[PDB]
Amino acid sequence: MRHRKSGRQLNRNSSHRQAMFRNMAGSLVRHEIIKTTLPKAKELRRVVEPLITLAKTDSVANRRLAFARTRDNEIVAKLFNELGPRFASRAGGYTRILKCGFRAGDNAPMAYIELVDRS
Amino acid sequence: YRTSGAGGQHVNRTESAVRITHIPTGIVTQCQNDRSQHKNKDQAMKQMKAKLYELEMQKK
Amino acid sequence: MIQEQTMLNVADNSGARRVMCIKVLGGSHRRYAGVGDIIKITIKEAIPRGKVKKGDVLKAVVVRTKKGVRRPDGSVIRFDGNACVLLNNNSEQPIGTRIFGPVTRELRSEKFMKIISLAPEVL
Amino acid sequence: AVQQNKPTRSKRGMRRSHDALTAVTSLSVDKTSGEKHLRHHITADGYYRGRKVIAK
RNA sequence: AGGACCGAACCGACUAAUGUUGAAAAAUUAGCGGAUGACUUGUGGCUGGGGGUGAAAGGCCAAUCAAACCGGGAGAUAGCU
RNA sequence: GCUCGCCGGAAGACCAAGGGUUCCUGUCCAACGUUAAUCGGGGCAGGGUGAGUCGACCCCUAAGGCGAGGCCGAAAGGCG
RNA sequence: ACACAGGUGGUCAGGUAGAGAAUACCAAGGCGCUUGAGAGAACUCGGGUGAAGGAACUAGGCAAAAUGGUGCCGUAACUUC
RNA sequence: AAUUCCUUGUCGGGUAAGUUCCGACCUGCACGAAUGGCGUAAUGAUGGCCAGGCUGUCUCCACCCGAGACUCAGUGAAAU
RNA sequence: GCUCAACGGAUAAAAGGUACUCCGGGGAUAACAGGCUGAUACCGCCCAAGAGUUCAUAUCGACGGCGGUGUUUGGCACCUCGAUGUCGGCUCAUCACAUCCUGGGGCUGAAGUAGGUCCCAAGGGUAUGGCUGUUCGCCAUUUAAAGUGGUACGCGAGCUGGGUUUAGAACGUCGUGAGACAGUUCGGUCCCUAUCUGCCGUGGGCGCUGGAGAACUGAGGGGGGCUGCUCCUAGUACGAGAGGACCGGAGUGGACGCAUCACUGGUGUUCGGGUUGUCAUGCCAAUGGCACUGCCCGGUAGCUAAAUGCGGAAGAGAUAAGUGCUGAAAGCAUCUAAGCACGAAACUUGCCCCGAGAUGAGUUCUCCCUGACCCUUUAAGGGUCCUGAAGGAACGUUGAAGACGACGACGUUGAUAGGCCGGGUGUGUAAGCGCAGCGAUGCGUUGAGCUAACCGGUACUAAUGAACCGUGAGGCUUAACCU
Ligand SMILES: [Mg+2]
Ligand SMILES: [Mg+2]
Repeated sequence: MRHRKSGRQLNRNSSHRQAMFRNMAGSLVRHEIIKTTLPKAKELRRVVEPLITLAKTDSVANRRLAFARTRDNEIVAKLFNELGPRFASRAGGYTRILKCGFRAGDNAPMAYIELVDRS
Repeated sequence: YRTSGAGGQHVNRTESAVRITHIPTGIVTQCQNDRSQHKNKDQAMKQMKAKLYELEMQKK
Repeated sequence: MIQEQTMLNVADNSGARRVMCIKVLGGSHRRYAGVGDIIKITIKEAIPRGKVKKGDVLKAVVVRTKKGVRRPDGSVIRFDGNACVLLNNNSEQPIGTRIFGPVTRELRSEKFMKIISLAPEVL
Repeated sequence: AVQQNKPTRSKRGMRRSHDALTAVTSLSVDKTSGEKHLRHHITADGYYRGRKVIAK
C-alpha cells in the first residue's frame, strides 16, 4: 500500500530516476516542447511541474540546483535570464499536457509536454 | 514405546519397547530383547521381579 | 519487558553481580514482565564472600529497565542499566539492605514499601 | 500441476467468454478542423479544443 | 633457506542460497583452500578393452565403464509381460 | 547531434589455434533476429588479402614414427 | 544442439589513491548486453535498517552479524626449542 | 573406547536443569602391541564440547530499496 | 555293480558374495498405509473373598464372570508392486468424549481448609527450557490446567533432512575369503509454471415481467465466549486451637482478538547535515557523478508495534445431571404416572459481521416515457418513419479505494489532482560578503539557508462541445372495490 504517498518508481532505481530527469528537464527548457510518454509526463507532473518551480527568480546563489541535478550551466543561463522574466506573473501552472497517441514499437502511451507561453 | 534399532518400519512403527515401573517405590524396568513386546514386557516383568526380590534383600 | 536468558545487574548489597532470568512469573503464559514484577533468576557472578552463591535459584523484583515504563502524562521512564533487587523465595522480601541507584514510583506497594524506604533516590 | 483429462473445446469458449475486446464508444469531433479524434486527445493534424495546439 | 608465511593472477572446489521444463545435460552469486612446487599450462608424443591407466574411489578411457565404441554371428534366448 | 551510464591488467588493443566472406559498398526485409526493424555476422549483387627481409616452405634435430636389408613369427605380421 | 551468464593459449600495461597486475575512480579506447511500456497487492528473489532481549532458535550459532591496516607496547600452556 | 550389549553403568566436574562432553571407576558383552600399542609439539575447508564478542537465528516481526509476479502491446513453449 | 536317501533317479563330476549392480515379470508374494479380525491391548460391567477397628460395597477388591472400543501388539495377504514418499520437527490444523482447567451436581472414612470417587457438561482454555534424530522420558521452573485419542499412528505437487535406507571410510565382531552385522562412528542432490475438484478473495453475464435511483427488512450464515490475583464480606461460618471458607461485591492482571498512530518507538534509498578516495564542471570558491544510498548522523508523511482503546458479558427461554412439590396406581409410602417447581460456560437467544441469484429473487421511498404506420401464419407478432427521457456507461482529473476489475470523490458553476502562496515540519546557523588568524580555521550577518508525502488558501495549468447507451405508459387471469 502507498497511503498518502507520492512517487512512481517507474521500474527504475532512485539513482536512475535522479539521472533521467536530469536530461529530460534539461532538454524541455531548450526546445520548449517535447514528446515523452504519459507516465513520464504524469510522474513528471510531480517532477517537471516542480522543475519549473526551479525556474522562479534570479539571485547569485539560485544558479545552483539548476546546476545540481542538471550538470549544466547553459540552461541555467536560459532560465533566469529569459524565462524567469517570461513567466514573471504566473502563479503556478507553467505547462500543458497533450496526449498525442501511442508509441509504435511497444504501444506506449505518449504525450506532449510543453510550456504555457511557448509563443 | 518404540525401540531405535535398525530396520525402520519394522522397528520404529511398532511398540516393541516396554517399561514397567513400581507405584509405591518408583522402580522402572525396561526391556528390548526380542522383536515381540511380550518377549519384552513379560521379560521386564521378570527383571522387575528380579529387582523385587532384591528390595527386601538389599535392605536387610 | 524482560524475557528469559537476559543478563541483569544487581541493585542491592546481596553479593551477586550477574544474574539471568530463567522464568517470568505471575501470570499464565505470561511472556514478559517490566518493573514491579517478580522473576525467577539464577546467579552467574557473585563476590567472593557474600549473602549469595554462584548458582543460587531465587526470585527478584525488577527495578530498572532499559525498555521503559510510561506515566499517565505520556512520559516514559527508561534507564541505561537493567538491574533487579533479589527477593526471598518464601517470604519474598529483599535480602540486601543498601539500595544502589534510583528507582521509580511504580515500585511502591504494600509488598514493596520496604525497598523504597531504603532507596537512595525515588523519582 | 498439469491436467488429467483433455479439456473440452466448449470450456474453451467459456474461458474466452470474458476475453473479448471492446471498441470505442464515440469519437470526439473537432470544432475547427472538423474532424474526429480521441476524446481528451489532440487531432491528427495538431488541433485540440479547436485551436492549433501544435505546429507539426 | 623453506612440499615456509599472508595473499593476486592462476589452480582447486569446502559451506550456503540460487537455479532443477534451467543462462548452463553440474553453472552463477557469496564466501573458501593452495598459490615456488608432490606447482601450473601450451605444443606434440605414447599406452586400446578382459585391455589401458590409476598418491586406489572399481576411478577414468570422446556427456556411456563391475568390462568402451561400431559392425557382424543375429530374427542370441526368453517356461516372462 | 546532445547529454547520461558502464568497462578500462578490460566489456581496450594484439596473435596463434580455430573459423573460413563473417570484411568493404550497393541493394532487399519474405525467412532468418526470442518484438518492430528503415537495421544486421540475413538475402542479393559487386569489391577487397600485393613481401629477398614477416610467416610458412626450406636447413637441423627431440619425444617419437617408419624402415633397405636383418631378426622373429601359422598367414596377416612383430622388432629394428 | 542456440546471436548459450560456461570454457579457450600468447602479447600489450596510461592517471590519482594504493605495498601491489588488490580495490576505487578514471584516460586512451569501447559499450549501455534484442521485447518494451505501465501499475507499485500477496509472494518469492536479491538488498538496507531495527525498540528491548541476546542462541532462548535449531539436529547443529547453518547463514547472517562481527573481526579486519600500519607502527608501538604487550603476549600463557607447551614445545620435537 | 570410532570397540561396552546391558547402559542415560557408577562417581566427580561442568549447567537452574547435561541420553552430550571432560575426569576417574575396570564389570575390556567383544583392547592390545608393526592388518602395530601408548603418547605426542606443530598441522587440519577433520569430529565432539564449552566461553567471550557479535547480531532478525529466535522471541516477534516491522519498514523501505530493487528483480519478477499483476495491467497493456509484440512474440510465444512445455510435460500430460 | 548306486543312502542315484532331494529315494520316478537333470550330469561320471560342481560352493559363495554382490549396498557396484542389471534384465525379465508379480500386488499370484514381504515391509508403511487402508481392509476385515479383536487373540492380545485398552476401557467398562457382574459376583463379593476380604482389607478398610467393627463396617464387602467411603475407599479398594482376591477368586472368577460378561461386554465395549478399534487404540496396542498381532492374525490374515483382499487393494496397491507400468510406484500409494516413512521418523522426528516446523507451518497450519480439525474431530471424538472415554473431561486436564473452568461449569453443574451426588456420596464421603466430606468441621472448615482440603480432598476422594461418581454423574452431567466438548463453550472456551489447555507452558518454557537442559539432555537426546527424536518420539518417549528424565529434569529444571511455570501454569488455572500443562487432557487423552481420531485424522496415510493428519499434513514433503508446504518446508526441514538430524535419524533410518545406496555407493566412500573405520572399529568391534563374524567368515579362509570376496564380504556381512536390529553393532557402531565420519561423510553423504527433498523435482513439478495448478485443467478440474476444494478453499480464500474479487468481477462479468443474465434474471427477479415498464425503466431508473435509493434506503432497508433479515431467511440464512459466520465471528465471539479463557482465566488468574488482590480487596471487601471476614478472621466472619467452622474448629479446641492451628487454620480458614460459602454466597455476594469491587479492583487489577495474564493470554487472545479487534481497532488505532494522539502518544512511545522503529522504518523513512524522495528531507538534511557530516565525511573518505577519485573524476569532471577553464581555474579558485563552490557543486555534482560514482564508490552497497560510498560511509555516517539524524528526521516529515505514510506504514508500523514493543505504542493505547475496546472485547469476552449481564439477561431471557428451554434444559442436562440433580433437587423438588402435590399425588394415586400400591387404606401407607412414593419427584410422575395426571399435574407442578428449580436447575449448568452445553442449547436457543442476547453481542458483532455477512446477507433478497432468500429463483420463495420480498418490502417501502423517489424520478422518467402519454409519436406515427405497414405486414400476415392476427399476436406477449414482425417491420418501417419520429422520438432518445429518467438515468447510465464511456472519457479526463483522482483517492488515506485498489493485482486487474470493482469502489469513492471531481470534471469549469468547478478545489479533482499538479503547480503556486501561506504555514508548520525536520537536517541544523547556508551561499556570497565581511573580519581575525602565517594558516588550517574561527567570528559577523544567522534556526540562517534548505525543506519529500503534510495543514491553510489560490483556478495557475490539466479536468471538452458533443456523441453513445437506455426510449416512447408497460401480459394474462379472475378477484375485490370505484363508476
Ligand atoms: Mg481462454
Ligand atoms: Mg461402567
